[PDB]
Amino acid sequence: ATITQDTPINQIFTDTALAEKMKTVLGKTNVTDTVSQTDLDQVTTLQADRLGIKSIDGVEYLNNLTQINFSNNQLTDITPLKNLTKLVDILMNNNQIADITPLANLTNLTGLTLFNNQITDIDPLKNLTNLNRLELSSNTISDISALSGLTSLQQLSFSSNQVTDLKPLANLTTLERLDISSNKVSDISVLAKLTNLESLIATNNQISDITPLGILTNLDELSLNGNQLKDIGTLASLTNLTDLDLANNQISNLAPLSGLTKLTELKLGANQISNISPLAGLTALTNLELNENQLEDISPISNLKNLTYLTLYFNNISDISPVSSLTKLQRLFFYNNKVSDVSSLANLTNINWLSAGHNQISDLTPLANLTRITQLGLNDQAWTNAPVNYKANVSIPNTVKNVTGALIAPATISDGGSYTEPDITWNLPSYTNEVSYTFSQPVTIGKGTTTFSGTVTQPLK
Amino acid sequence: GPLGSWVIPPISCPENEKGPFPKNLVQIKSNKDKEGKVFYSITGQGADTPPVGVFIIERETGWLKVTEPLDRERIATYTLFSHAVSSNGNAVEDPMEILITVTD
Ligand SMILES: [Ca+2]
Ligand SMILES: [Cl-]
Repeated sequence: ATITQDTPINQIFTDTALAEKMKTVLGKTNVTDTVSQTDLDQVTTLQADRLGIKSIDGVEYLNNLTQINFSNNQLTDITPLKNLTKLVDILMNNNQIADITPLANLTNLTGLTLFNNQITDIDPLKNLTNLNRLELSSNTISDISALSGLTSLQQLSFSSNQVTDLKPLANLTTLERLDISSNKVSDISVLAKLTNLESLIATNNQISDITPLGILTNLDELSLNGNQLKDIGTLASLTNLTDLDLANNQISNLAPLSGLTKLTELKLGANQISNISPLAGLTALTNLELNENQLEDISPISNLKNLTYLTLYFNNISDISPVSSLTKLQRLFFYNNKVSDVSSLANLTNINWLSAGHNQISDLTPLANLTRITQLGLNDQAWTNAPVNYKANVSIPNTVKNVTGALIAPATISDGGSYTEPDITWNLPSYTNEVSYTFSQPVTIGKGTTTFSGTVTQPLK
Repeated sequence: GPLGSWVIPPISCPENEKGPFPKNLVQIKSNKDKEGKVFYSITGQGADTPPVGVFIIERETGWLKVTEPLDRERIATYTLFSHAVSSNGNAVEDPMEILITVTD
């Protein structure tokens, strides 16, 4: 397809956005200045992303195009691409593209980027055997049969579609980087064929069995976040792993992890773990996430001298002191535990994020010199004192101490009681099983600001 | 405070990464997800303003993804903000400023 005679740009390129670009691309002052076929022949690459383009009518005349970026447009029809057989690379993500038949014969393509469209039928991909990179996330694909001869593929995504059946991957032994996340995938048996896999991302699926991964010894990154994993015995064979994400599963036994000493990120939050002794030789960790488990003794963690990021929120932790070993911590999370003495945190010079809400913390003085904090949390503490004897005029000391070392005055005090530093004093006519008080005090340490708040219960005998 | 229930790892992405895209950087998390569903979004340059959509976030799961390779001698850094809402449209958190460093 070719123009004969000099022709206004705005009559080849009917799109306002695109004639504007092609005006510049071809080097012309006005969208009405004419161009000939030879002018058009010299355009071999085009970067027309993010220009609000609604049509690519006219791109057919750029017969020598090898590489195009029309990502982030409003394209639907892509029919002007049909005969551009010299195309090797297409980036066309984030359009409203439904029909990809116009791609069917673009046989020389090695890179094809189609994520965020509304594609269902990928049968037009079948003959594109030179493809080594293909991206199809965030479309509405149920059937991948059309990938079966794409035996040059190295990089492949179709995250967030509705593909259950991975059988059509069986012969793509060249694959190295695969993402199958958010599909309805239960059975990954076919992945056992993919011996060259270095990266596998399979988050938010319904995978309970990982024995297919066993011979996949070249994997260095695996993400199985949000599955139904429990037995991970298989992972002990993947000694090349450096990045392992297993959060949101049902995992309790971590011994298969012990020898995976090249790991620098491990995620294991929202599992069923009480024992982290298998973790102690993983000294190369920088990120460890252990939130939402069943932890109490976190002493194995003191070994992990390199960590800069640690999550521990929603466990059953009393003794925070192993973390004080971890001199290079920049972000620490332990909301919703049972920590009281925070004084071992004193030796965390590098801490920026300290997230310590809903624990049993009465005294902030040991955090005074943590002046690189830019994000802080300390609200909704609680504790119950050991009981004391009921007297009509019973009194207890306020123990709540701010970062300055001054006591924080109670916000409220049950049973009509009242305060004179340091003491809270009730005037109680008949036996009552318990009295209480609250506090609530805005505080900033360095540049991190929180409300330090709590409820203290006092049982009476 | 601004922390609220935010839980977010530091973000730095190598330039010239290989596909496939999008590629997960970190999962952004509000611990208010314990009271009910939280819905996640991002704003900033690289997000909703030019260059638009270099970064995206999955709105159920909080997965923050880069959608293309980066080049360090073009933009070496990016500043975004995260956002957490309930089904009701209500902020459950104060938007958090996020630094994304492009690395070697
Ligand atoms: Ca969680
Ligand atoms: Cl998690």
